[PDB]
Amino acid sequence: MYNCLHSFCLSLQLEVLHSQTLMLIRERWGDLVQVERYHAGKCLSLSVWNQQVVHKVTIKIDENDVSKPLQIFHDPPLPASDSKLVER
Amino acid sequence: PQSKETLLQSYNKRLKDDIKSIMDNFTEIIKTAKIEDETQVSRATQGEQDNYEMHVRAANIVRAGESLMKLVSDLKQFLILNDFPSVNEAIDQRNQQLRTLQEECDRKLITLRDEISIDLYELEEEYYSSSSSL
Amino acid sequence: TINMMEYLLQGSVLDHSLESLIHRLRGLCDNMEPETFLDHEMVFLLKGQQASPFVLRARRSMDRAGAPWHLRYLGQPEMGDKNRHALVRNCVDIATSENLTDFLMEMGFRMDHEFVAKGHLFRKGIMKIMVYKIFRILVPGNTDSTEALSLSYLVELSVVAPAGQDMVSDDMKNFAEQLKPLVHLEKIDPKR
Amino acid sequence: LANERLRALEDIEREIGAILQNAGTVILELSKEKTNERLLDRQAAAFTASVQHVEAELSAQIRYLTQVATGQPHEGSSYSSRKDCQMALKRVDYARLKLSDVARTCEQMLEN
Amino acid sequence: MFYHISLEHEILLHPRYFGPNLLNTVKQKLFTEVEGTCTGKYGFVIAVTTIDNIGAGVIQPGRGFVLYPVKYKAIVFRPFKGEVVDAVVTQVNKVGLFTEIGPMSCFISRHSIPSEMEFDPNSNPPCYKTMDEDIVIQQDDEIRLKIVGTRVDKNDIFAIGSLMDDYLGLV
Amino acid sequence: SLAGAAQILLKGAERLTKSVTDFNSELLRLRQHWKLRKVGDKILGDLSYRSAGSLFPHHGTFEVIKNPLDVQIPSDLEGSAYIKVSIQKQAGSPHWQTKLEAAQNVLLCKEIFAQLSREAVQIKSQVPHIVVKNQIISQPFPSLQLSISLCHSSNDHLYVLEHNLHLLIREFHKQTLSSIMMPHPASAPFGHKRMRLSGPQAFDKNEINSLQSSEGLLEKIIKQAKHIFLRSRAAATIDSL
Amino acid sequence: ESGGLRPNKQTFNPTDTNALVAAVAFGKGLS
Repeated sequence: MYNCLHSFCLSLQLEVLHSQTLMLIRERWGDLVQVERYHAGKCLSLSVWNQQVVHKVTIKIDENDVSKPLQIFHDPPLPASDSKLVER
Repeated sequence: PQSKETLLQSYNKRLKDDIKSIMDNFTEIIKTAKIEDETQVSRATQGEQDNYEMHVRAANIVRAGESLMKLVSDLKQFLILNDFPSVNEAIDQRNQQLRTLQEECDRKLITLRDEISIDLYELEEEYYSSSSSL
Repeated sequence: TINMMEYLLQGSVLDHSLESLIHRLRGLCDNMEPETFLDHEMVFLLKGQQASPFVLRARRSMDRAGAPWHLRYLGQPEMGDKNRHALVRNCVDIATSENLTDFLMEMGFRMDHEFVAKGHLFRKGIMKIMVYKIFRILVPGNTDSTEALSLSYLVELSVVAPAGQDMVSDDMKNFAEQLKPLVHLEKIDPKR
Repeated sequence: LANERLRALEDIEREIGAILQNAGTVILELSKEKTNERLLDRQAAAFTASVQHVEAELSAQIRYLTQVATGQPHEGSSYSSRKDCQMALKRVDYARLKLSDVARTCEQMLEN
Repeated sequence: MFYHISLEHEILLHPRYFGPNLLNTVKQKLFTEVEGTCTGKYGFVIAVTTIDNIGAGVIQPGRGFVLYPVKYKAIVFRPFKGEVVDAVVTQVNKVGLFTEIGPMSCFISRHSIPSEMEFDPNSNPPCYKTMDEDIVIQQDDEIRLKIVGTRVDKNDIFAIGSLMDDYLGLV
Repeated sequence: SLAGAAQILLKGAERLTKSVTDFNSELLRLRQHWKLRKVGDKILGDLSYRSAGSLFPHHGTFEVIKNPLDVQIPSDLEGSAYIKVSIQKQAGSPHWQTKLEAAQNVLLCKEIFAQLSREAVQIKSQVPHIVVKNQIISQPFPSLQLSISLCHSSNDHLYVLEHNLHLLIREFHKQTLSSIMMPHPASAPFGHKRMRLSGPQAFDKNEINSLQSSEGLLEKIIKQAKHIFLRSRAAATIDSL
Repeated sequence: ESGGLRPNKQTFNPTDTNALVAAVAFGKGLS
């Protein structure tokens, strides 16, 4: 029951974040942020600081996580260790 | 124009069907009530049947009158929602009220500004010339 | 430059009902106070070796001070499809300085007929509806005295489209349909 | 527009009248002693006339509608003037507030 | 007559429409062309109540398009020869009478009009009236006309109105 | 049987007379102030400035229901909203009238903040801004921090810049719906008046570019804020002196 | 006895239309 509920709510959160990203692309940002790859229930890649005027931000769900907490992954750069900023 | 022709046709059909129906339902009540000779069916059936029939036709007439009232109200709403010339005249009239209000407010504010500015000038000529000298 | 085609639908309103049409147009059109323009137009024709004389229409706004004369060329009708239900003509619109009359006469264009048009202008999107009463002008040169060509007023719906894509006529037909009970705006061929 | 108001009033009145007439006529129909003979005929005539009148009025008012039942919802609004006036009133209120505050400070000065 | 029948129609779907929502795209597209077009064999088509089934898509070699045979249920209206149908008069003219039956429009020639009937040019609204005024036909009136025959062109059907048959015209 | 019939008839008629002798009057009054239209049986109205030339893709259609009548506001236009502009030195009316005025005000504040946030993100400007969710932060002078925030209640502040924001977006609407676009010569096509005058009364590059200028609500607001700060600074300096 | 007509006040005259357009295009009644 916990595994099914967790998978469902995490996929719903992925969908909500994807809708928020497309809404931001539509109105305010306007090509200043892009969607590289979006896999429903697997990962969603957002690219900022484009080459015109690249980096990606992947938000994924892994079946069930017990040994390691499931957080977000900044895949391309792997940002440096900034104690205050990387935590936020 | 097509869509205006269709709206007119629908309202007119509502009204025509309506006068015809109220008159015909009254006619059916009178084709009836007329205590005619009975046979075979028997009053025990004829009587109750006739009573029920009269009740139902009365209800029908009342419903047709209610529909007439509804259509009248609809026409009234249409003549206030989008008559067109009256609506244009009303928009022009509200523009008038708003404009006069704005004018009055503007004049008031300008006069206020002038008087306050004169007071400010007096105070600027004072405070600056004060001996004091901490 | 791309060419500018003018889509035109022309219809007439008798004077008695002018008030009803004015109120109606104000409601459907964008909420702008009516223009109430007055203008004088003289058409110049060039009698060259080719039989057809080039016709250039020169317009001066008497009512609006400090506004330039407008010179326009109107092409032959390009109407083809019955579905379009519009008159299509090539049009070039050029604002000109006051010394327009002299330049045209020296060039060789000859003044032919002059009319004075007075009426109201209203607009919805690109569409412009002009309602005006044409007045004949008598005496060789002047605008002081005019006689009415007709009791009725011509109503013309005109769009100066860029000539890119189409369906411009469809929008015009829909708008014309609303005024159709009040006045039948239709494409009337200039011939007879 | 009072014309439309009067029309509606007349309509309602006539309708109510006709249904009262019908009620009375059917009540006299069940009546064992219908004393209102000529009176009853007069009532029938009146009811018929009323219905005819209602019908005519309705048709004429429908045309009055369809003369300008343009279907078009009408664009022209007073939103511009209204918004402008609202802005002006708010500005005057702000000015009044500032004036009152300055007056209060001056009062304070006097209070010593 | 209003007849609810199943039609066999084909859809040419551009590949750009492939991907998500391809099946309802065909359903959505089907309504675009079927509605607004008529055919003599089936008459005017009003609406598609439902889609019975969706067929397999066949590509056309070289073209790249797809062929979807779709079975759908729709109501159609077709005039039949020698039948009487209620009609509405649109415009009244001396030459003939123009009447509209929904999508279908019918023209009545002056010859088909009864001999005793005559055009009323003097009256501001064009109309036909008799000497005794027993029966009057005017624009936007209910009349019944007998269809002499069904004739079609450019996906449009318009027949002739015959008033010779008994119990026809306004009442 | 006729007794029953008569009874029913009388009851109904008298019921109609009891419903006859102010929904109608209410609806009439609601029309003069707020534009209305007829669709189906759910009569709607306009609650947007689209008549006054606003290019905001939002349907301002408020419903009218019999409950002597009630106005149904579109969802997300409810509550009260007011834009707040602040400088930090770091870094009577009818029932439905109040509801419809508040929802229209919320719509205009959303229009303003959409304009401001888009101009902050996309238009390249000196000393760029940060738009987080509902808050724009700019640094016009290096010791100065200006903050524009859309406070949506959903049930230090300078009023002058908020009021000027409303008037700026109001002039930006009225530029489209202007009478300057009307051509008094009937033959003349359309467009601005001085752009017509540019032809015969020959204009240079500078007048042509001054008639058709590109800037933005954000740019103008920042300029105004900077001027205010400078004035305040000079005043304080002279006072100390 | 539902009478017959009620409003036949024609808004536009087609002859007028023809005349006006004719003048505007060629120039009848202007030279």
